[PDB]
Amino acid sequence: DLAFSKKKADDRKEWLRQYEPGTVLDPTLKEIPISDFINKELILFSLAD
Amino acid sequence: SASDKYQKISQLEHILKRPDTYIGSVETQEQLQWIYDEETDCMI
Amino acid sequence: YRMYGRIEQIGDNVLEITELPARTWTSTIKEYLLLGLSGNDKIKPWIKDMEEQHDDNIKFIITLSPEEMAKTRKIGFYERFKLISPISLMNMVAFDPH
Amino acid sequence: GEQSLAQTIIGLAQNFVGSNNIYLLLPNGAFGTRATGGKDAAAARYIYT
Amino acid sequence: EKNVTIVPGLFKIFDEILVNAADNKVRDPSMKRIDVNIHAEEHTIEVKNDGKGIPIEIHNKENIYIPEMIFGHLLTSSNYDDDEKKVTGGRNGYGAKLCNIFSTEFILETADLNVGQKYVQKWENNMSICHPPKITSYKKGPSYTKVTFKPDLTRFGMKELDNDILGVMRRRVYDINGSVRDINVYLNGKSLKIRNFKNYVELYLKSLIPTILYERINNRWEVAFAVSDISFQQISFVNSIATTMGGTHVNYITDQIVKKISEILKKKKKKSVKSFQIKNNMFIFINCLIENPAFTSQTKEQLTTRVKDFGSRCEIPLEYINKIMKTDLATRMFEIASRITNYPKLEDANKAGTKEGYKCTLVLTEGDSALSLAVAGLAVVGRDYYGCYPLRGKMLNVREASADQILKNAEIQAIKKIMGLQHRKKYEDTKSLRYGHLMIMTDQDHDGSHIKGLIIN
Amino acid sequence: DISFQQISFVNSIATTMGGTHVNYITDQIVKKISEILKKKKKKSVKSFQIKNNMFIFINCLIENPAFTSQTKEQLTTRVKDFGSRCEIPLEYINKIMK
DNA sequence: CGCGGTAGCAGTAGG
DNA sequence: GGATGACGATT
DNA sequence: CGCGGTAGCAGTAGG
DNA sequence: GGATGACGATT
Ligand SMILES: Nc1ncnc2c1ncn2[C@@H]1O[C@H](COP(=O)(O)OP(=O)(O)NP(=O)(O)O)[C@@H](O)[C@H]1O
Ligand SMILES: [Mg+2]
Repeated sequence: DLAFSKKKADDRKEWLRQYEPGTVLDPTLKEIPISDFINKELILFSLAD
Repeated sequence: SASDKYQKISQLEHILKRPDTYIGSVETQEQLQWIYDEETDCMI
Repeated sequence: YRMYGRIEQIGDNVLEITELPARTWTSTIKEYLLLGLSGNDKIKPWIKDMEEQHDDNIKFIITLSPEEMAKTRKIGFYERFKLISPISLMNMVAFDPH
Repeated sequence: GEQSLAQTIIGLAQNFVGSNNIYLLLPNGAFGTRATGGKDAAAARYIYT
Repeated sequence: EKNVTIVPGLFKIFDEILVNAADNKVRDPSMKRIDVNIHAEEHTIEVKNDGKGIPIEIHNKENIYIPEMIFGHLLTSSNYDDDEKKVTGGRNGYGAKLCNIFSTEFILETADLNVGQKYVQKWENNMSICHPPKITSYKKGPSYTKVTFKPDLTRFGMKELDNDILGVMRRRVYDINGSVRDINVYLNGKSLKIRNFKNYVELYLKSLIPTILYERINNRWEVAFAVSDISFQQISFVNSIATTMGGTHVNYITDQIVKKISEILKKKKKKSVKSFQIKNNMFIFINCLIENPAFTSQTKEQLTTRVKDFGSRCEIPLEYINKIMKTDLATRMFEIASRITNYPKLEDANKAGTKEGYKCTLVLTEGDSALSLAVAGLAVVGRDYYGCYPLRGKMLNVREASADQILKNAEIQAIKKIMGLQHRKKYEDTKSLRYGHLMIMTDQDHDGSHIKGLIIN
Repeated sequence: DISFQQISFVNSIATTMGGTHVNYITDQIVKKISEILKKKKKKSVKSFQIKNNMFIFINCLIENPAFTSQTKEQLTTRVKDFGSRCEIPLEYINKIMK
């Protein structure tokens, strides 16, 4: 909801402010927690946007 | 009372009492009808 | 900021739009005037006639009925012909040098 | 996609009132008009810059 | 739904006896049971009902027993006074007699607890033979009316009661169970099970968001809705009378649901559909009670009683409509959902088609590049006598083309409408056209020459 | 314009509600059209959509007709008892299709 | 030759 | 007072 | 991201 | 026995 709720724009501003370079999903885990997927991969997309 | 509940009427009396099945409703009716307009010489 | 085009009265019951607010495209005002000319399912027609005479500039020649002239005077010429646009500097975001 | 890039170029070139105060590229062709906000513009194989 | 062949007259005289038993529930609310026994082998039909029966008493004016009066003589009914607003089915005083008249044998049997007597009288040969009633003492027993008749099949052109007429009669008994409130109906000693009009409407479930949308609007109105397959369908009941052809009541309901839907479809998006397209995707079930109803004929298939005389109103709620909009009917309507407005790109010459239609010139352009150039040219040559339209691409070769392929090509059609063009006769003068001149703007390349060729062709 | 309309006459009787005769005519024109629309291209439309775009005028003479009531607004006489048949030609249908 | 769909934000306009 | 749409680089 | 329209010829297949 | 469609470079 932090990611896809139109109502949360500012929340996402701060969310991007928080992210730390080098924070990426583990290449070899074979188990992806959704929260991590949002804080380790999708956020990359947003940044790129 | 049982003689006032059940009535027998003549054919002439049924027509004037319940015209609908003979000539149609005797009440005014809102309708969409075709008419001849003498001014334009056509149906409308 | 507010941004105004230019509407002028060039005759009895005749207006002329020579300029629109920047970024306000000609086709928008065109559709608007066409709607005002041929009326609509939800709104009654308020424009008697409309012609386009655009050179390297905007020309709209509009003819209203006197009633619509008074009414438009009550509404405001620029306010009714969509000749006012807001500019907001409140959202100026960019990547700093770093 | 090269499409998006072509559009970026066209955007850099447009010279109708209300577009670029200083167009860094020259609109050698139908680079759109004020009539639709540059949307009229012609296809890339048409215009030059 | 099964294709059948029946004699409507036969089915009707059977309906006249049923509707009479259902009327008796309105008369005496304490009624509980209705029996319908069809002996096909003996071509005999029996309709029995408890509750208050027929008064066994000499009519003070007609000088004969009341049963003999109201079952043996035409034009005899208790529904002749309209001062009292009644919700019975009986209106004209024919249906008992109409069954008797069509029957080789007709027998009335009733028990009156007021006089403590039992009454049995038999008619024969189309109500031409009237046997004196056998009256006996009837003590410590329930009051009831039992009508048994043997249809004059020879008149109906039948040698027996075949599966088709039987299957229909039986379903007319299920109708009664559903349309009448607080009774128990039995078909040859077998309970019909259903208890209310909803139970009834659900019998059509397997044939037909749910599949059936039922509600009770008020003490006199019950409405159910389902999406129809082929066209509009209706199953209505006015006082337990199967109004198979509909009438004022059906329309009263449908005219609402169609009206409200149209506004909703239209309001949300442009182009909302014609009324008939909405109506013909509905199945409407109606069970209502109209005060002193009026019909087209004695058969009472079509109600004509104006809405304002219903003796009650049925306002279809918005909640109901929003549920109908949750069924396929909605996604169905979404599927269907001088100047020229038909063509946006078109820069129509100010004078085009007008008294100067012959002067003005329409400029066709190869591509939006050429188009842009032309519209730019308007700013030099004036709009009054010059327009322009962009040809999409290589034009359609009209010769060796089906009329349908030409009709389908939006590009040629657009041209024909902008220029005000028709094939009729041979063109003598431009005078009939929106434009009097046509100008071709092609890039000046070979393909352009081809375009010119296709235009000329 | 809006929906199916009919103006029929059975022996100079204004059958305003229609009946077996009207349906006898419409059931043909709708049937033949559907085949033509369906045959040429796939997806041909439901019967009601064809019928409700027609205006049908009918002037016919039925032998010993039968109606719903004395008012005679609706004919019920089965087609096979008409005392005559009306076969709508293909030429007629191809003109409706124009 | 040309048409169409979707994300993402801030503010304006339309009912 | 909630909804729809414009703008633009990209799928 | 994706979909659609038209010319022009020879021969095959579908009702 | 006439109609529709495939193929391909170009709008
Ligand atoms: N099983 C019954 N119990 C009580 N009353 C009855 C019964 N059957 C018939 N009647 C009465 O007998 C009269 C004549 O019946 P009928 O010929 O069917 O006239 P109707 O039902 O009132 N009018 P209609 O329904 O149009 O034929 C009616 O007024 C009834 O009230
Ligand atoms: Mg009856």
